[PDB]
This record gives sequence, structure tokens and C-alpha cells, in this order.
Amino acid sequence: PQETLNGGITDMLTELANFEKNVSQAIHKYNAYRKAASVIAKYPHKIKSGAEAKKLPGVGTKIAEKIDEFLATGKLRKLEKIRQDDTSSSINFLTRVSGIGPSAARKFVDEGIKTLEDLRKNEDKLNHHQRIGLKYFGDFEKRIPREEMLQMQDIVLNEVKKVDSEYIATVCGSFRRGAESSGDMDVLLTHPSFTSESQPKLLHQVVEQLQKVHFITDTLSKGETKFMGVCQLPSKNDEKEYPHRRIDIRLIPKDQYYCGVLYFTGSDIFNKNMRAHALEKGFTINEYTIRPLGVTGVAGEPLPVDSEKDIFDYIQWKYREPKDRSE
DNA sequence: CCGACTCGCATCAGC
DNA sequence: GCTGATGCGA
DNA sequence: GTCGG
Repeated sequence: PQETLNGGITDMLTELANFEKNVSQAIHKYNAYRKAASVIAKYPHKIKSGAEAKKLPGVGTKIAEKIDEFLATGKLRKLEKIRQDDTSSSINFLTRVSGIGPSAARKFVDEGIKTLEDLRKNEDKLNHHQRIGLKYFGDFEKRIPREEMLQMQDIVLNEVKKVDSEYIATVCGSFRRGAESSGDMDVLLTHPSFTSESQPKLLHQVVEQLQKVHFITDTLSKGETKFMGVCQLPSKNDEKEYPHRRIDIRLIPKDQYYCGVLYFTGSDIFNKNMRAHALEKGFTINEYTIRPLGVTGVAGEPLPVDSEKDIFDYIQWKYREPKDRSE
């Protein structure tokens, strides 16, 4: 629904989620608050009481109490307090830098490094990832309009094919489900020569080529199967330059590729539903494989998968195109 | 009451 | 130096 | 923090 409904409550819960994760280092509380925020965000009524909210799965006694306080007073004492806490707010802020997690942010604030300006002045204390995250701090917080993702995909698919026309590349994520904007670009790559039983240059040569045509600008991490870096669309030579964007590229064995594409296309919710359903039909699906479950629950060998549809067929599901994988 | 809620890569801690 | 743990991000 | 075995 629109924010007008329960945006005050869901903003409250997301803020609380962030402090749990970045300050208290309580990742399961972070996810509990996020779960609560999402179920409330989908609730098609403006909530009148904590009790009403507690009926929703993921909202318990304490969040119901917080909702009561927020509805009565328009705020939450504990969040007002942590918001003005110099240490906690600074730790929370610093984690917006890619590469600065809760542990680094706490360490920085402990020694008086609290702002982007402070980080800019203490580059020797930043690792390579963190330096890149700082350099592109604002760019990395911008969304990517679908039209730019299409231009991005144009470049990726062209250059991949140029390196070896037998590569298979798929841009996944919400983009593949048809989303009007994305947060980053997630590219899944395979090659008929790379199987689970099989070159440690297949990923490198694609990354190199994207660097050679000046699409990839920076590297956060790169190994034999996963690249995580930065890219930028070329600008009209005249026009404003495009923001730098996060791009990941994963090399996946061919016999696990479509399980990978299915998983990294999502949704998260659709993934959970499909996995639930697979179990009930006697299969276990993870990001790599689909395997049959015996009558005592013992997993068999992975089943051949040569399309996304193969996975749907095994669990006797109607194939659904990515646009209908919302749930 | 009390435990649950994945992995590749970079880097650190320990040997 | 090498091995395993940790932090991080997704 | 919430759920549930």
C-alpha cells in the first residue's frame, strides 16, 4: 500500500533494524525488525493498535508495545534517544560506506573517526574495498533506472560474446523480473567447458574485457568464481556523466547454471515458496542443484537441469516467467 | 525454555 | 610462510 | 525480537 498507511511504523521499525545491526551487532534482531516492517508494509489497512499489528506473523509483544507508543505519542523514546547519541548515530552512519560493516564502523568511531570527512582524512586506515565505497559513497546509494540497466546489459552481453561466443550470460536480480529500477547489476556467467566435475581464467577474461572497454572502473574483490566491482556507462561526451554502479559477476558451472539463475532472479519470497513446494514433492532445491529426497529424507544425486523450466517440471509446477515471480 | 533465524573473497589472528 | 577465523556483502 | 519444537 502507500506509505500514507503505515509508513511511520515501518520507518520506525527499519531504523530500529539498522541500529540492531550496525550498533548492537544483533543480526537476528535486525532481521526480526525487517520482517516486521515488511509484513506491516503489505498490510492493507492503517493500523490502529499494537494488538492489531501483533496478529501479523513477525510482530510480537515488544513491537506491538512500540507501535502503541508510536501511535499514542508520534515517536518512540528509545529511538529518539539513540538518534541523538553521537556515538551510535555515527557508527550507524559509517556503515553506509560499502566495506565498512559494524565492526569497522565501531572501530573507527572508537578512535574519533565519525564522518565521511574523517574517513577522507584517514585513507591509510581504509582497506581497498572501503576506499572504493568512500569514493562512490553517493553513487552507490542511487538506484539504477531500468533504461540504464538495459544499456548496461547491452555492454555486458556484447563484450561477453566478444570474448567467447560460447559464454552464456544472464543479468538476474529484480531487473530480470522486469523491475523499473535496480540497486546493482548481478550477472551470472557460464561456459560449456566449466562443469562441476571440470579453467581458472573463464571469469578473468570477461572482467578484463569489460575493463579494456572502460566499463568496469574498479574491483572490490575478484576470485576464480566471483567478481564484485564498479562500472559506469559512457556519457554522451557532452552530457553529464552517469553514476558509478555496483556490478557483480559470478561464474557458475554449466550443470548448476539454471539453478543459479532461478535463485538469483528471485524474488526471495518466490524462492521460499518454490523451495517449500519442492519439499512437499520430495525434492530439495538450493542455489546449486535440485535433488530428490528419499522416503527417509536422504538426498539423492543432483538431477540434470538444462533450463529453468526443468526445475519447474521436476516439482510439477507451471513455468512462470520472471515477471510473475513476485511470490 | 531456549535455539534458530549461506558462502566467496579479503584480511586478520595465530601458529 | 600456511591455516583457519572473521568481517563483509548480497 | 519472534517463533516454535
